[PDB]
Amino acid sequence: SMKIDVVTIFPEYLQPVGLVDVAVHDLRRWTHDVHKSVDDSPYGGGPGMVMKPTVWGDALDEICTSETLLVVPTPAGYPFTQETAWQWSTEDHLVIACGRYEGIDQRVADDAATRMRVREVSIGDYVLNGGEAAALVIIEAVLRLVPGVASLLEGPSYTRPPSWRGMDVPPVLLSGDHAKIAAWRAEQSRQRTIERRPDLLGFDSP
Amino acid sequence: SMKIDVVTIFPEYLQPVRQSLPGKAIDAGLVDVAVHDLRRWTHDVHKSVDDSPYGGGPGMVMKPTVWGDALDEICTSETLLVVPTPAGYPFTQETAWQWSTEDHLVIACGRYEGIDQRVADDAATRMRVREVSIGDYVLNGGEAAALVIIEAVLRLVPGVASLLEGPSYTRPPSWRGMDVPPVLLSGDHAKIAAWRAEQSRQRTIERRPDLL
Ligand SMILES: Nc1cc(-c2ccc3ccn(Cc4ccc(CN5CCCCC5)cc4)c3c2)n[nH]1
Ligand SMILES: Nc1cc(-c2ccc3ccn(Cc4ccc(CN5CCCCC5)cc4)c3c2)n[nH]1
Repeated sequence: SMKIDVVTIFPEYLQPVGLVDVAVHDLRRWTHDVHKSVDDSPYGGGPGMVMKPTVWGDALDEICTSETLLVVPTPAGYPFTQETAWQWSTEDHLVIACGRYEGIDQRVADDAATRMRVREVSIGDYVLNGGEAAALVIIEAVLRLVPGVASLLEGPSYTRPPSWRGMDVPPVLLSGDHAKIAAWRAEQSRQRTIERRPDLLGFDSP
Repeated sequence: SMKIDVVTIFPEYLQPVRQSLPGKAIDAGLVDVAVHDLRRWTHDVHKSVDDSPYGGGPGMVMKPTVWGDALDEICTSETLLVVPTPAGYPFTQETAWQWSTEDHLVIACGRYEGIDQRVADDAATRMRVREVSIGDYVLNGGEAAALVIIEAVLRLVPGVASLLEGPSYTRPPSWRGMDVPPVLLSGDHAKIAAWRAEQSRQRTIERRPDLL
């Protein structure tokens, strides 16, 4: 049993989303002007626009409680990893605040943290157009761990036919020897890990 | 100009990002994103795309025969074939920049427990293949990764660094007892730049020490 509220200026984006309820809210619902303005130019200068804290404050006041875990996707966040997904999988209430433009006024998260637990997180070292794709990633990774639903890369998998275009499934996998298969898979995992993610085994990255 | 083809058993998953393309980029022939249902290339009445893994284990593996036909039809020799996987090379902003100059990306989205390895191995004998991961967590399939990759790449296509970025602020100058840092209102633009650099350094130390 988990409730996830997603707040966004693009609710349509979240369409790809009884053990869990997922609600999507249009941030602009909490505006008061006819222009429904949620952004403004940054103090101190710079390109693009920043989301005003006022509208966010009103939205989160309505949706959050002191028990809420507020998740704020940002390229400057703490890394979201499998460990994080396991941790959040046992939470009662996630609220995901999706930014657009060049991000959200820092006081939204700072103020919220006086009232609830707040987690500014990055899903990877690349820049998205906004938090919505990150919300989908976080929701996917967490929900598959929810009850009722390691440091190595997985090796290759195969299925029928045993030969295809002159490419054979590795013979050990057809041998029925559970121990030999286990050993081979363990070796494949470690070789793939040293090739693709040597950092996971404590070596320098390329 | 770039064409992106996405192959998936859940084509509706990619409907958001297709819609989110500005008409001007499409009209200019700058970008085209097409989404294909993998089951179009199935061989049997049951439209089977998955089968049990050799060597045993849980879950199912996607059939090479179906994928082989799909990629045969969709790919050319100039294609960059992108295969999301939790066991992939890391997709980063450097990767996004590189792929932003490609003419044709094909993204093969797996489900179940992944795709028979011979699909990528065979494809790699006549095109460039990139098995990539978007982060150290496990998704249910490649579609969310495709969304991420498409967004990260396309925002680098015109008209479609070492440290973490610091905090941003806008009006009002005071909100819930919190003032915007006075330096940002100082009109001392060299000082502002130095303040922002220190915020960046501090945030990187706190959140991502690995980057230093
Ligand atoms: N892991 C991850 C999370 C996100 C994410 C999350 C939320 C929002 C809200 C808006 N954006 C787009 C954006 C954010 C910041 C900038 C400023 N920028 C700093 C980095 C270099 C370029 C200049 C520009 C555009 C977001 C991006 N991307 N990747
Ligand atoms: N960066 C990233 C990309 C993906 C991604 C991409 C494509 C597919 C296709 C299917 N899945 C789901 C899946 C794959 C493998 C396993 C088994 N595996 C063995 C032990 C270790 C834990 C997992 C389980 C489920 C995919 C997942 N997730 N995260």
